[PDB]
Amino acid sequence: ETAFEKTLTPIIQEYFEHGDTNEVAEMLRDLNLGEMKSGVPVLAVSLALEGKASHREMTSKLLSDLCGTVMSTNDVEKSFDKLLKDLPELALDTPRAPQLVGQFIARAVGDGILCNTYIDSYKDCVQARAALDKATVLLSMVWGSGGGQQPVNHLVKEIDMLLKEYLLSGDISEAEHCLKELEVPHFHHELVYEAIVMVLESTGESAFKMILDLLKSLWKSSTITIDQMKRGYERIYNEIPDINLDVPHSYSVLERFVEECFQAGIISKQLRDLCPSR
Amino acid sequence: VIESNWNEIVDSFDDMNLSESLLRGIYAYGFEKPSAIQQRAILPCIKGYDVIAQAQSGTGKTATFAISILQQIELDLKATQALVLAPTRELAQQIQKVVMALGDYMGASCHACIGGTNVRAEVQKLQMEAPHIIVGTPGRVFDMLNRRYLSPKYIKMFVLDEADEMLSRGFKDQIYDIFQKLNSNTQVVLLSATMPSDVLEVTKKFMRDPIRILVKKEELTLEGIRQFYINVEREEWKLDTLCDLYETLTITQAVIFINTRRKVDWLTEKMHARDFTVSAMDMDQKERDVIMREFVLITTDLLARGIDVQQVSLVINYDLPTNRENYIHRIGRGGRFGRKGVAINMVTEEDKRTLRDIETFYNTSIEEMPL
Amino acid sequence: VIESNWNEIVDSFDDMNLSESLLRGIYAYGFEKPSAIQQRAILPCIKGYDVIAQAQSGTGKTATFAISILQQIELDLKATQALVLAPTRELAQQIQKVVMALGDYMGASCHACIGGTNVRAEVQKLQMEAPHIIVGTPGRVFDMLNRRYLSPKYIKMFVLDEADEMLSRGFKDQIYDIFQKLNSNTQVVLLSATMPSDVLEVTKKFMRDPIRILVKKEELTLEGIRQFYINVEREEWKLDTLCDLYETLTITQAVIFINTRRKVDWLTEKMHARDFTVSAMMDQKERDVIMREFRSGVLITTDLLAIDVQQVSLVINYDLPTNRENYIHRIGRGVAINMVTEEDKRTLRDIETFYNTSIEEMPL
Repeated sequence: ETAFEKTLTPIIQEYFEHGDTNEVAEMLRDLNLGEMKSGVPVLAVSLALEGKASHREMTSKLLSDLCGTVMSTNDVEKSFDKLLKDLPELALDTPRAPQLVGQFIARAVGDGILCNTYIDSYKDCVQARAALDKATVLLSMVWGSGGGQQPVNHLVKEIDMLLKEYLLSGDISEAEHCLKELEVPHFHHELVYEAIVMVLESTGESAFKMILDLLKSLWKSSTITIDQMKRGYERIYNEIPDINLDVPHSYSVLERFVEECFQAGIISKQLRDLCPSR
Repeated sequence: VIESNWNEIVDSFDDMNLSESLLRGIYAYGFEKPSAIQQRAILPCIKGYDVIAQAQSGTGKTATFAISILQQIELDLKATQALVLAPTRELAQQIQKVVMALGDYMGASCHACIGGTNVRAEVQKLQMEAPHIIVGTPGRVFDMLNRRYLSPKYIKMFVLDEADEMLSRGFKDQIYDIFQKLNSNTQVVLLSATMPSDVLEVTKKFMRDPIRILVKKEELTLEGIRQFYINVEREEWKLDTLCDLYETLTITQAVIFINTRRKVDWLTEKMHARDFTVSAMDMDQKERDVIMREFVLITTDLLARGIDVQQVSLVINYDLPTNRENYIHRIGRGGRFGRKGVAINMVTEEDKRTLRDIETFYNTSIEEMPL
Repeated sequence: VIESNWNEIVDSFDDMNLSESLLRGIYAYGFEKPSAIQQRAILPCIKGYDVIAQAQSGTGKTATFAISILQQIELDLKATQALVLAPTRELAQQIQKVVMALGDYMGASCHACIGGTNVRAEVQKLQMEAPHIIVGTPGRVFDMLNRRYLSPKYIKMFVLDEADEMLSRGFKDQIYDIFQKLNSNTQVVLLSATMPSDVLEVTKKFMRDPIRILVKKEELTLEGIRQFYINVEREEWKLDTLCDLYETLTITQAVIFINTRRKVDWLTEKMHARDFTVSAMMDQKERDVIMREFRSGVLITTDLLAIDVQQVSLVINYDLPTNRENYIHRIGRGVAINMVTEEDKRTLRDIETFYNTSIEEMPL
């Protein structure tokens, strides 16, 4: 039994890293799990509960792409009954384990891997009700995602709106929290590159200001590692003879900007140093 | 502004003898009757005259030259036939979205330029080969004629869009240089929001007896809309006030504006929690609905132009537009000629100053929420 | 970040007057000279000061408070004396593995919490009785002080690890509530990757004249690493190319990465079949490959469990990381070699623009 977890735990976990709905599904088949099948979504969710959002997402999809291949409608029925059993026990190691489990159920029902009026026919303990009210409201109305093994130019879409939205919200934390949520901390030059472009492409003074502020406060929240910040400017110091095709002026601007940056200390006298001109 | 010398009006897109495919496209796209400019400019273009249209920034206006470049394209000939210039990558891009949209049931081939991560790939496309319609900035385009990725040989329609803009972005030289590479034969359409000397003198040196359409039209002034501010000291007490309002006006249609996607989802689901069913916006099909079934809604602000707020009696600014210009885009709309209703501002202590600015920006008065 | 107010450096573990049994245990674990952090934070701890170390995520950051809680335990007194807090069960669990590891030749008794299939059995242990060192999440731990399965009476060392993490997992409340249960006497160590207001104000409300150690952060960087891709049309011809490479570079240390355990087993035993002895990867049977790689002696691991790869001159991606972020975790920080298929063609050009980096073809 406890010989169970000692076994699945390390494929569920391995999976959060190859991301293969499949490979998982094979290896379980060959373990020929019994009734104790319904103990696999429990293990999976409850692990992802201590993972990132990624893993949370990844799991919900594993719960789908596993149900009808190697798992009965009726495992998932109970697997969820156990998750509400253990909610008081789970919240010890994940405080928001209630609302979270809730979002799992919302989606569960949604991928149709779960019964329709399930919640309804589940009618002692705030923790489960709490977690059923989540699922309820969610439905009557992602986890969003998701980073890492996402498609590259998908990430770009996100970074784009991140920036686009910021320019109308004027909300810096708001930006940070989405850059942060994407989970691709080695891709942040994209954020920087995209952002410099907006300044390069804009007219009038707001773009420039608003992006120099965001880029300072990002550098300052150690959110943009000094390395990132540099692959950023290099991408720009690079494309500028091409960008100059869509924006004449782009030169005497991007350098006016590198100047603001240097002056604000976000970049070395030697990046500022390395800027092009003609 | 320019002196109009042509205004013959065409009521329906049906009387323009457009391809049927083109027709089907322009209805699927959502158009019904042709707009101000469409009733006046499409025909002249289609008929081949140089046209100089002084009109407000496109909807609409874009659809105009788009409909005529498409009506004129020789589907059969695989070589780039109409060349359109915009002031930004962004803006060239939307032009090509509209073209492809209307161009949907015809084999029309259209391409905007960039930009530049895979320019290598962009270029190998362009020749060869060979989009029928290419849109891009004057700089990009010209650099392309120079390199010969693009042939002027078959280009028979040359449209300059937002010329005032293009010139002032620094493109005068590149515009001329392109001119002198296109056939003395090429039709020229120049639309521009405004007609400064610069623009004029382009018109003056490149167009034959052109026809001058001037269906622009201004003000534009929120005198059909009662504007209020209800004072909520802290943002904490915003959600609270909202639902209080919801039952003391019990409105059945209202659009509530929010500054970020995240805060929409927040509010949306904090209100479903309270029994007030409400919609949030995001992709076209799942989106198309909310806009298809709209055509209580909480949207960002950005997609606000993805839905017509003018047939909505109540607009509520939960957040306040950081961009002043952008306020009117949310709330107002002038008075008949339609039209509208009222809109309500939730201002914080902090927001105190920020609203008094909106108030002098549009020389307008915003009174406090009554009873 | 935090302002350093203490940096005296200790070269050898020998000069820290650690127990000899503790000493034997830290050498046996693989350590040689003390790392950045170790030369700076061990003494202060051992000497009893509240210490607040801002340092990167543990390897031997873990070994640090581990070594000083063990140096301070009263082996003779059977009651739980040092309490350590981590942000996940997973992470508490490795802490106790490190502790047991170093603590091996002393009677040190250490336990992490869970989790819960046999919590019944976990509790009846805890008291009574009564581990010297207990590690666990702030939530679990506090729930156990409340139930009285755990006594604060003898706890004299209270270490909060990855505080920035814990706080943001939602544990601020359970952290304070524990504090107010431990003696006003308890030494406090808080290590944290980052030092946001939240974290600071904990430091500010629980520590006496605390010491601040800093430790400069070591960013991964594919800067000193030559990256190659050798083109192998089909995966069929992968194993083949591997062994060709094995003799045309005859490397003596190298890590080869694979995407699944199963395909590790495959490759390992298809290579032993070929006379190329080579290692594949549970803590004791594992601890070896990590104990013996660590102090030193071809390794083919998944990716998940991916040992300090930085002291390895050659990395080879047999499989390509499905998670782009995860690439730098394998290779970078040189050289490293990519085996790309026809299919994998596109997949690599992505890695290349992800980290704004260039990957050239295998030369001669």
